[PDB]
Amino acid sequence: VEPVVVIDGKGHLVGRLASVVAKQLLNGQKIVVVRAEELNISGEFFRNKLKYHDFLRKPFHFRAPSRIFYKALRGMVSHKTARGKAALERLKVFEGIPPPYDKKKRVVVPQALRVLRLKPGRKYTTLGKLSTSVGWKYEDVVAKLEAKRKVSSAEYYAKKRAFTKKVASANATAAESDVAKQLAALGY
Amino acid sequence: AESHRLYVKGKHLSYQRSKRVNNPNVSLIKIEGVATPQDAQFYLGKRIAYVYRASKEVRGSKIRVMWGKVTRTHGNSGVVRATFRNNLPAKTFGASVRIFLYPSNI
Amino acid sequence: FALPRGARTATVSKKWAAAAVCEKWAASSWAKKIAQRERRAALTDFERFQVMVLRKQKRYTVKKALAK
Amino acid sequence: HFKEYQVIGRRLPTESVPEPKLFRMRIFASNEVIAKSRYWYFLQKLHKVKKASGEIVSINQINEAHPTKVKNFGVWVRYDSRSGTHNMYKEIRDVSRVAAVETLYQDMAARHRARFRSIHILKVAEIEKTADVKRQYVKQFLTKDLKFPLPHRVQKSTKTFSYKRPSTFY
Amino acid sequence: PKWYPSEDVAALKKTRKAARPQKLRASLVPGTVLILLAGRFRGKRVVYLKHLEDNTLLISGPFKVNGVPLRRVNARYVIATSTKVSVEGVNVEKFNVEYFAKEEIKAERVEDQKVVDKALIAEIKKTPLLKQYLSASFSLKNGDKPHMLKF
Amino acid sequence: QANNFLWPFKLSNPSGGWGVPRKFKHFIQGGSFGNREEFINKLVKSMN
Amino acid sequence: AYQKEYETAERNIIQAKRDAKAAGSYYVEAQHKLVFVVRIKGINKIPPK
RNA sequence: GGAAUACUGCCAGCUGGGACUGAGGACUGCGACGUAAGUCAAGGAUGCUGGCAUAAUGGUUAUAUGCCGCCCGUCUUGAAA
RNA sequence: AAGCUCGUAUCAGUUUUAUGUAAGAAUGAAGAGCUUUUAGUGGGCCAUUUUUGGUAAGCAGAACUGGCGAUGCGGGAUGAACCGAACGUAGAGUUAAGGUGCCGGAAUACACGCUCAAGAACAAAAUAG
RNA sequence: GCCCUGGGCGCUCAAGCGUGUUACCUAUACUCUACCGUCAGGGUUGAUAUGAUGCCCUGACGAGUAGGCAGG
Repeated sequence: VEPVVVIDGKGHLVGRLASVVAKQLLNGQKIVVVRAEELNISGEFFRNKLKYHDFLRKPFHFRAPSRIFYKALRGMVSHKTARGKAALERLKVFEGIPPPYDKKKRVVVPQALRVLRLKPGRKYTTLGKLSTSVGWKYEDVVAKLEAKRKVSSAEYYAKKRAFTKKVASANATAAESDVAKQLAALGY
Repeated sequence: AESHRLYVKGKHLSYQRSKRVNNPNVSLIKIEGVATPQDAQFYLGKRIAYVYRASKEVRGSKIRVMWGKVTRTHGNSGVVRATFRNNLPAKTFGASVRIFLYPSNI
Repeated sequence: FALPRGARTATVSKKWAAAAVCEKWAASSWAKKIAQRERRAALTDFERFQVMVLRKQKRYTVKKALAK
Repeated sequence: HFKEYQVIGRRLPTESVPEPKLFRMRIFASNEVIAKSRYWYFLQKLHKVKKASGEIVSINQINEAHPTKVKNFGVWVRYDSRSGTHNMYKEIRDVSRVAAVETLYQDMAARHRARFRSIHILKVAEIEKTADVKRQYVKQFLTKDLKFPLPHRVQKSTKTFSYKRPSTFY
Repeated sequence: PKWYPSEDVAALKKTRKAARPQKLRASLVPGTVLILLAGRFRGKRVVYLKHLEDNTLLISGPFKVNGVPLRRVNARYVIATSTKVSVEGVNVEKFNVEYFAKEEIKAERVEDQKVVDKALIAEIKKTPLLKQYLSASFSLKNGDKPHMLKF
Repeated sequence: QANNFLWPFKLSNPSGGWGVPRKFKHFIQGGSFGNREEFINKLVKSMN
Repeated sequence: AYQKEYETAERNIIQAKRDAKAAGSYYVEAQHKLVFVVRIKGINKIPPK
């Protein structure tokens, strides 16, 4: 339905998000993933640092959270095939929200959120912490310039809220009229 | 008018197939806004067309079209099986297809 | 609304009538949204065209109320 | 779903033994055939009578008198486990006997990994007076003006993409 | 006719298939507004005038409102709306299957179209927005569900 | 004589399936074979 | 005649059951004398007998 | 006290939507409609419409796409080897 | 393969009753017998279960019926000892084992509890009643 | 009873475990239809509106090493 979909990785499970993205873009849907560093994995820090060195001690290994997510997505797609290679060309993963994706709406997957999937009172791991612990050196800059992203975007939202205030006032003053009642009668 | 569309958009997923055996004669088509067999029941019998651009000139256009028909529902997520006079090239997996409204029953 | 534990059908209906539950439900925005969704689902094509025309007319004045 | 079936038999009355004991028991099953099979199995296990030496006099479904009244039922459960057999007693709060026995079977299959074959329902007795219930988890739902919340609801979304970032509030 | 068969091709058997009149769906009623799904006038809104003996439907735009003239159309390529005009005032007896035989437009056809339009416009204008509604071409929009839309 | 005159019935698979996940078990224990006195009619109608 | 016989037989069976219930006794239904059999397994690996 | 409803089964009850199939080749027969003439869904598709001779369509081959396919014959042996 | 008779009362890897072979018993084929001769066949692998019996052990020795010999096809990551099912060329339809987060076609189905760690015969002996 | 001690990608109100109720995918498996052949039966002329060595109707069947038979 959407020519390009931007998915906010924060608060989502790596496995569920990877599976849903693989299924979606295997059907030709273009998907973009942002804020991968904020992606979460179930379980406390231990047993999440583990199971990574286990396969590491075997090739080339990538420490960036985006590369980890791609590897998770890569194994869920029939790579080495033209369809698999073509499907993987419709995927983009970045840390934070670099432009121009910062100026566009970002969606989430209800069936992949940690809150809706993980039972309360259970420890969970975050991709950023694991990446830093396994040698990632860009967490500091990622956080620093993500905080700046919220800066002045709060101001943009405030301006939008102010504009919508005037829009609502204009609607209300024109409301209750004959045309307004006619529209409300037809569910609009 | 802004939009000239008179058909429901859909995506071609893959042919009906087993683990190691596939049946190209029967294609699976996903219909936008359809997620249950009951909803897909309305689309049964409707003509489905696939539109793609060609490199060489044709009999009065530059677009070539492959027509098909809906046969039966598939799965539980609203997937529907479609049949065409000429089977799809298997390269359209994930491509966009046009599900027309005729023949109508309303 | 108030209701004794284990109230039978007659008592439940009596309490429902006394508490004006139906009146409260209609006032809630949730019931209004449900009714609006049902009306939109039941909208006819000609009704949809009328809605479009009325929306255009209303916007013609809404856009003039602002900017001045 | 399950149903309650009353089954009787008098071991094929013969000469010198007219009008036998006419064994009676209330079997629980999903159909008449299963009820008859379980009745035969119980008769063989607990009595000196076999299927080939018996006759089902009658079988009629018994529905709960008040399928709307909330009641508490005491069950004297007897079942076979990995070692010998152990009698068990449990209290289940349910509107109807069928639901109570179904929940008991589910609990046995969950907390004991026992199945219908090894589970015998000796007797189910209704309890209505307070202070007669013994299990704490059943007394938990007998306090006056009991009210509890349902935090962290998990309402499902049909569409795979949501722009609302849904909240779990209730 | 008179030539003896120079090669004895076997004759066909007595086929037991008697022709029967088309049983149109109840939704199709005269005076109903129709939406064309294909053809030259695809997407146009049309008025249902009369049923023809060749399983086609005699329809009119009317021609004056949207330019669609009197033409034959198949019921399977048409969606019947719930809005119906009083077509009783339009004389449709003249139109028949042989009328549309294709053997610069014939003058008689233009006269018949004008006569039909004159009668139909009076009823069309009898209700608000009917002229504008018929002048608007129907089209789908994002999020539209034809299996849910109540036509 | 009547039974032998009729050719053995050639029945198709049930329209709604066999229901139970595994057919090769006694009907009294959630299977598909055995004594299904009352349900035999439904099984035949589904297969027919 | 066959339809009448079937209707009378079913009505008589139901009436007898109801009378037995009312009379405080037990009615032993006549044992079924006809059973249909359907093959559920394939030809392969079927034991000889 | 009485309605129902819940559930099982019956309808030689009614009414649609979707997919494949058109096999036989002048009448012999079993049936229905109708007082009769005649008709019929009754031992296998009938009628209409739409495109066509710088045709319509079909065919050969290179690549490509979704899936499958251990290198051929012989002998060892109960087997793969 | 060929000749006679008979389609008849001729049989059965089926069942039950009687004698501790009979049935004017059930079911299916009526397609069987009587003589002459004519290719190939005397390779076996494994579960049981007869048993000879067991102490570092092992199975030495066997043996009773069965799966395969020459056997495709679907599932089991692959497999000869597993499950279904055995084969003319295609269409429609319904299923088996096996599955339904992706690879892979299908419910991130419904309901009850269990477990933070894997979990999806051998190092075994120490949350409800 | 369970948890730690004695196919890959992946998952934890599981996408793990036991049981319970429904929706669906398919094999050469089964129902019907379309066609090739084998078998069995039957129809056939005071001659056939195509070789009685012809033209047909009906039902089932169709795996396979050595070996046997038949048609090209």
